[PDB]
Amino acid sequence: AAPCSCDGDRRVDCSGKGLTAVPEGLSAFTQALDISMNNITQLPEDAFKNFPFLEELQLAGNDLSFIHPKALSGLKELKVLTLQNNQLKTVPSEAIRGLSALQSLRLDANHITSVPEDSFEGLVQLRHLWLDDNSLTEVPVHPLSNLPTLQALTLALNKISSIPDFAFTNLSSLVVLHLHNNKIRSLSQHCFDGLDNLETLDLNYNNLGEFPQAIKALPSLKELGFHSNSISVIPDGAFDGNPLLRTIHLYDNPLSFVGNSAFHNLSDLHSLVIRGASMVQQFPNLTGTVHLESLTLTGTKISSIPNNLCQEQKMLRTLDLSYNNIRDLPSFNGCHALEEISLQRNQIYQIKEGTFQGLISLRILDLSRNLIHEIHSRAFATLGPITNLDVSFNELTSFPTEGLNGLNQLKLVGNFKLKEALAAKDFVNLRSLSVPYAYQCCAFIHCTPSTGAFKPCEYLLGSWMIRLTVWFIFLVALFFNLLVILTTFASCTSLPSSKLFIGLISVSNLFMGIYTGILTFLDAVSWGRFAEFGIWWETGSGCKVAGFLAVFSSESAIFLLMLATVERSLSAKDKSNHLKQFRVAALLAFLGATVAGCFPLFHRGEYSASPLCLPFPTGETPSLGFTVTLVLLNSLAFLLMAVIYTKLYCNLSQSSMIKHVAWLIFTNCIFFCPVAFFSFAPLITAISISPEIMKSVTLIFFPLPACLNPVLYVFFNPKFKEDWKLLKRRVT
Amino acid sequence: AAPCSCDGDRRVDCSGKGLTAVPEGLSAFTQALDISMNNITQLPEDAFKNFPFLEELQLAGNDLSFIHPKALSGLKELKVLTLQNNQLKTVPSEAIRGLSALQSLRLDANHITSVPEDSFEGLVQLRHLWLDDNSLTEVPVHPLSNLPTLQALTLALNKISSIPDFAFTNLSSLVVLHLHNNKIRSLSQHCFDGLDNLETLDLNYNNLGEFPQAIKALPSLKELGFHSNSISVIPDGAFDGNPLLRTIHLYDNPLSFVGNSAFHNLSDLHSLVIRGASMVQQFPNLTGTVHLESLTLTGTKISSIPNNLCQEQKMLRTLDLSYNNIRDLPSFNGCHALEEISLQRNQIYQIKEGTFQGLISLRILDLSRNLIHEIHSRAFATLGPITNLDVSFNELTSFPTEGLNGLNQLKLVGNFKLKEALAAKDFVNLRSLSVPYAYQCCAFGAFKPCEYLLGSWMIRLTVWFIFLVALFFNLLVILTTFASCTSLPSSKLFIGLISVSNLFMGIYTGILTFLDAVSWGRFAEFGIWWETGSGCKVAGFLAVFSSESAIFLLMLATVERSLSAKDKSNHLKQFRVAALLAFLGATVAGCFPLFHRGEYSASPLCLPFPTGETPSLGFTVTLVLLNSLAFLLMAVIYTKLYCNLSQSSMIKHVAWLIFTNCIFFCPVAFFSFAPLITAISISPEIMKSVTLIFFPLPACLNPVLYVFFNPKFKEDWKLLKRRVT
Amino acid sequence: GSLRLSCAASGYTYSPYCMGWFRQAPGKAREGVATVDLDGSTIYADSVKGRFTISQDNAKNTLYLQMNSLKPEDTAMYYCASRTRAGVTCGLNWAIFSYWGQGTQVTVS
Amino acid sequence: GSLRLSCAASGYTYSPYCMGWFRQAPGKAREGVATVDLDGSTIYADSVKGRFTISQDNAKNTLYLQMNSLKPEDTAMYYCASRTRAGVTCGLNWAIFSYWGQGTQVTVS
Amino acid sequence: DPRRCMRHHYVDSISHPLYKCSSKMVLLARCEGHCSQASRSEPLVSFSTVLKQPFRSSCHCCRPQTSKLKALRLRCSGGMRLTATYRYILSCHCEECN
Amino acid sequence: SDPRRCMRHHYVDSISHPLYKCSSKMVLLARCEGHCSQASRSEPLVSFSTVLKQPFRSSCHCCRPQTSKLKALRLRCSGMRLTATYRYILSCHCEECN
Repeated sequence: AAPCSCDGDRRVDCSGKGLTAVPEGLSAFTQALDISMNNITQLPEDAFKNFPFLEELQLAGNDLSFIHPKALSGLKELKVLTLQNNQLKTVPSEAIRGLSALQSLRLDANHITSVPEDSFEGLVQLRHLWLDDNSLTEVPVHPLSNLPTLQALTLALNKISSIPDFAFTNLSSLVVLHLHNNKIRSLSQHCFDGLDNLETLDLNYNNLGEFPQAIKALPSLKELGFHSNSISVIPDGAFDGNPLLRTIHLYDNPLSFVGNSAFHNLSDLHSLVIRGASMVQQFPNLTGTVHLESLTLTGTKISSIPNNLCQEQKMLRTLDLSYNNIRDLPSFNGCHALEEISLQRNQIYQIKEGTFQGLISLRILDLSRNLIHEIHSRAFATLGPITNLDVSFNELTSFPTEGLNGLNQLKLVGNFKLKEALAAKDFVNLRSLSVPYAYQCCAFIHCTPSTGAFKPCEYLLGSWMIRLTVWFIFLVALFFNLLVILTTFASCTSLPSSKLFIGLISVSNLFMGIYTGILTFLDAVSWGRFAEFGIWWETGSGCKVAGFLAVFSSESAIFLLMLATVERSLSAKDKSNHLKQFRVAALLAFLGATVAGCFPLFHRGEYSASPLCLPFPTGETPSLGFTVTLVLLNSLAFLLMAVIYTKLYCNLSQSSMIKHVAWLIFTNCIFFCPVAFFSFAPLITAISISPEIMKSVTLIFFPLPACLNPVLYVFFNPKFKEDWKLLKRRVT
Repeated sequence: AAPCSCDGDRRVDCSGKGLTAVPEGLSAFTQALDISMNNITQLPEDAFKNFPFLEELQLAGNDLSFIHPKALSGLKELKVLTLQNNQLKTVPSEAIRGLSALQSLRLDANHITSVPEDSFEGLVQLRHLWLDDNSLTEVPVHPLSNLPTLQALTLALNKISSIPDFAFTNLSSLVVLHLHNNKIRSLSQHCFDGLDNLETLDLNYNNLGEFPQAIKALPSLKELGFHSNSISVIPDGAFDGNPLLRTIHLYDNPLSFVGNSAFHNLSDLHSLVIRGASMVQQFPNLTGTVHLESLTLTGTKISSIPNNLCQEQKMLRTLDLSYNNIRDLPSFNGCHALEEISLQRNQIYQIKEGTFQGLISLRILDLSRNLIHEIHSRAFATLGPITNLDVSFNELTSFPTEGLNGLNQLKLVGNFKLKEALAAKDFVNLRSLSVPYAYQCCAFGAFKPCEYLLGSWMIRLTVWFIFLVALFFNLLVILTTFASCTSLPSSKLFIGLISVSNLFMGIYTGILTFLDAVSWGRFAEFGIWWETGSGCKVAGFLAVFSSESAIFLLMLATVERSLSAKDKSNHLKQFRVAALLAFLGATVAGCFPLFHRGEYSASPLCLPFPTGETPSLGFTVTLVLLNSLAFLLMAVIYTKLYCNLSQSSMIKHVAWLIFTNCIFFCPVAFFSFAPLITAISISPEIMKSVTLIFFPLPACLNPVLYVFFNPKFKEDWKLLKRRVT
Repeated sequence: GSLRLSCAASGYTYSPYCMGWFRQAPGKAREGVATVDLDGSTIYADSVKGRFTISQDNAKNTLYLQMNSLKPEDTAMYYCASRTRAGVTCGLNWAIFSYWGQGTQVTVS
Repeated sequence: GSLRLSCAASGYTYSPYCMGWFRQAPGKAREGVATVDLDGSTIYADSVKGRFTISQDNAKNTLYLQMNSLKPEDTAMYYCASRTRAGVTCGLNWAIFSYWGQGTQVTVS
Repeated sequence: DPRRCMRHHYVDSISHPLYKCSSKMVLLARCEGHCSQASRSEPLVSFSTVLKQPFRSSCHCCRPQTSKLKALRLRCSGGMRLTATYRYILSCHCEECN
Repeated sequence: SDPRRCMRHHYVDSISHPLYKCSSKMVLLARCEGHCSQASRSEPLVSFSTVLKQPFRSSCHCCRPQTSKLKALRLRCSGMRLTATYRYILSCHCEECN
């Protein structure tokens, strides 16, 4: 009849109805009542006279702050009583003493600060008690003394500081005890005395500075947890008095040294996780314990694994031994249940074929950051299914393929000196692979090092038009440079400054011509097979030599242009006639070019970035400093060149032959501008270029100045024909 | 260790292993043993000393013929013992008396003929006993007296003749009793005395001549069966002492009169089936019984159904009331559980709309062989789903369609006078229907198509052309012959008679063409109207008369030619008499199909020989035989002119006409005998077209063959032209 | 043949209720030959009606069965059987007898 | 105001173990005002340390609480509470007292 | 009557299997007892050649009749919180298992 | 042993079908019934997933046949006939219901 709901099986629910007092008019025969989420501030004297047959009473969240001592009188049959989330500042000592048949009492989530001495007296049948999320400052020893029949006590989230001796002496029937999230600092010697039936003990999030010696008085422990504490040592035989332990939580502590036989004779332990125990030297002497499923030791100084590991631990499934100083590996035969093996960041230096022999149910193997120097061919043959296998950052000259046809994810990152390549005919199921060197994945599954259009496995160039243009440019440049050099050298015993500069430029173009010829020959050799050659080029000195030659040719061309501009400026400003100075400048141009080339040689990994050997490959150059400085100097030289040439530009000496020189300088500057700007593309994200297109553009820009200059000189200088005719006398 | 099998739960099986003696070496702790299908002839004294803990022993089919009295000694724990299909000529009295704990004893399939008086003595714990398929001659009263704890006794397939008083007096705990397939003839008054706990009693296949009065002593009966007996009467209140009866089997007996209140106050009866109780007049006064699911009364003289039938029997599901003389029907409202209703072969004469109103779960309705004269339109509307509905062989002028859209199978066979047709727009779910009249299913062949009489354009055009030509030629020939002169020569008279006779066939063809034109695209509706109407019969009679007249004229011409070639008689009066008698013969032939019924109505064409064998086999065959035989006389007469091939003046045209007529007649005449000679088969449409074309040809041809081949035709035309001038 | 088929009861002497002679062909059933009860009433088989004769010496329990002019069908093994209590009618039924003898062989050629 | 907040115990006369005065603001919890035990030891609330004074006349069970110079915060309903048995320490805890009075109102304006 | 189908209150500790989280003590209920109706199994006689579940079966089991879905909030590392769900049984009854 | 325990009883009935008339027979169907000694239990299961599956773990033992035989009866009728088939039980054992 009340505004709240009802139930057929003698149950009444009135949660969240906003009641201020207990509901009236309900049936006298009521077995359960719920008044939880109403706003009731007090229970009067005669509150529950109309419900003599109550068995369950709920008042959680009522904002209850007063209980009359006679309010609960007459509820002799009451069995469950909940009062959490109210504002009871203290335990209701007088109110609840009449509940003879009470079995469950919830008082958590309150602001309890004091417990009267005579509290809980007369509660013979009490079996469960909540006191969590209160402001208690010490264990209520005497109030608990009146509860011999208690089965589950929890005192979490309080401000307990220390537990005195014989605190729970009379609670012989207790089987669950929670004490986490307290500020406990010290445990007395006999604090847990008489808790012979305790099965779970929780001590997480406390401030224990030393391991609790009291747990030696617990003979029936099954679960123990003391993580998030400040414990640093588990001296020896700490769990000697707990043969039945199954689960231990100790994985968040400043652990530094756990005893050699700390975990010893624990025949029912399941998981053993120790992290950061630096001072540990030997393997834990965990004899007797033969029921392990996970064994994790990290951050220690363990130098060896015992041979008897899983011939004893036949149930072992996960074995993590990362970090540490494991140098040798004992044969893992008998490890039939091993699913995951982790040995990363160790001193393992080889895997003989007898190491991983005999394992069937293996699933993941980790060997990263080790010093593995060699693996025998059949070392991986014996194992069954494999899904992961990491050998990243080791010294593997060779890597066998037999027995890894079932492999799924493979990681060899950083395995430099692993030159000889893999093949897809054995590795069939992979779709995850990352390899050292470069373009090892041209045969292959999503490959991490996929760099298509940069170092294709098919051929260096690929485009027929690009290859034909490169070959034609190389041949024309070679012929023109040879003819010009021969003519300049045979012209006379003495060469005018302009003639010397022209001869120097023609000689310098020879470097670029040779580089282009070498690139064309490599592409021809790599036609349809470039991939295999690729690494050979990158690892081999050929690519570095080609890149250095290209850089030197560019520097020599820049130096020759600068020398010509300086001579023109001196002529237009003065005459100096410093032939010795001109020779010195010509000689020092070679020194500057050599310095520029050695700049990429002092650094490592510069020329190997791409098969083209270009100083500015796709993406930002790791050697940002020198790479940017060279381009900046090359661009800035144009400012001086323009300042010098302005005198002739305003009148557009150029009277004899300067016309060809100016055109050559302009063409060289224009060709240099695109390639130079491409090096700064990574900084300016607004500009993006496709890999193949960028590669072709760079290749075409590089040869053009050498392809052009001889033609612009001979084809635009009548002095060329004059010298040819004069030197023809040597032929006759 | 024995050659036979074993079991984990202390059980041993050795069936069918061909053992001659009990197997040795078995475990002393054996709880069950099976030796059934071995060939053992005797059990020695010390047979079962090695199995003190036996609980189940099986020996069925061992061909066992001797048991030592000490053989079963020591088996105090035995509980189950089977000995069926052996050759134990008598019950083993001495052998089995030591089995204190015995609970089940099987002795059926033996040749037992005698039971010692002291048999079964000491079997305190016995609860089940088999004695079937034996040669017992009387109930073993005293041997059974020693079994107060028996719970199931069966004595079937024996030769029991009579049961004495107090036969089962001490078997107060018996709850099952089988006595079927015996030769029992009489039951004494108190034979079943003391069987206060009996629940099933079987008396099938016996020779009871009168209902057993002893069953009044059974207060806990639940199942009773006395079928295949010779019981003829259930006098009154026979089951008065059996309130708890549920199932009664009485459906194979010479039942003649069951009491009016024979089945009365039986509150738990389920099925009530009575067949052949002729003398029954009123409905069974089955008050109190309100748990019926099936009620079947057939072969009786019940003249009415009580109105309170299923307002009382709310659980009734099947109600069969076939045969009998039910004249009126009480409203079946309240029959919510009726799935099947059967009322075939009754005197029901109408179904007013309030009869079948209110039924929901109806599924099948049967009303065949009744005399239903009318059904109101909405009589079928109120019922829900319907799957079957038979109204075959009644006098239904009209049949409503409302409420039968869910109908599946429908049967109106023999509902003649049900002229107006159904339609597929209401009857949508039917795929099973048979209707009176003919071709009523053209809406849902090749003989009476619903589209048109002819259908083929070429056939219709040929028929129209032939009809017009024959009409014109016959009219011209008749006019010329009549105007030729006040006196006509014998040949001229015969020609005029033939031309007049052709008029009948011409008119028949014209009528058929007109009917086809009217029936173009709508023949179906007209079809019945033609068959029921006098039109089809008249057309058939006219065709038969025309054929007979043509045959008579040909015969007269042949007789005149034979007389001329053999003599001259010059019997002009005789010729006139023969011409007159030809019409009488044709009328007799036509009336032959008129005395019989259903002849002309067989097909819309009215042809005397439609598809299939003619029901009037005698006259139909006789007419064709006479028509064919006339050709023999015609050929015999004409042979005189044939040998010289009187024909000198004009006989050439007559001979050709006779030959053409004979040739046309031959195919149609032979088609009438096709049913007898199965070697010949003809398609329906093809046969119909062939018959239609053959019928008009002689009339289409003869006038042309006369005028076109007789210069006398032109001579007479020119002579009579003077009348025009 | 003047074949005396004697018997002897060694258990108890006072007149048993019924004593019979039976015969068995090889492998077939036991069918009766003769029976005699306490009063001296006698029964024989149909095939045995005239040829044999059952006698008795009650004071000594020596019970003879005399056979003469044996038919060739009379080859069998013969059993002497007895019964003590009176709760049955005397007859040639093998199922009523309580004590059975080891029998003997009579081969008529 | 010279406000004498008297009390009276009518059940039993012999000195109860502890008797206190408490107060309640409308709708909030019961917090103590003063307590006195059998020996005469006295406890007060911090807000009550000086203004009030708890007294007692043990022979008559008339237990007064004297208030003077009442603060405006002192508007509440005051309850006189008692306890009989000695199994607790005296203090301003509402959960130890066994008998509670109907209280009265003191509205300080 | 301990043999009757009743409800028994028992306390269990709930902790997330692997996350850094704080265990919580919860009160649960458990139907417990012996059904008064005997379990039974009868052979079935079938006149059709098809396959049938050969035995009729009756098996009364003390199982819950009413349930109330409830959930609890745990506190975990980094201040993240997660919710776990369970059903609180209020009454029990014998019912046909099949 | 305790009589209430599951034991194989023997009960005798008859078989017949109205579709085709026959002559019934006596058949000894074994029956299996009793009370399993172990108590019946049902507990809630705590889950951390968004939606629960199978809320209640349960265990309720009833005795059911372990071995049985496809016995066949020549039930002669009318003269046509049929071959009845039934699952003759031989043993009892408690077994988990689900």
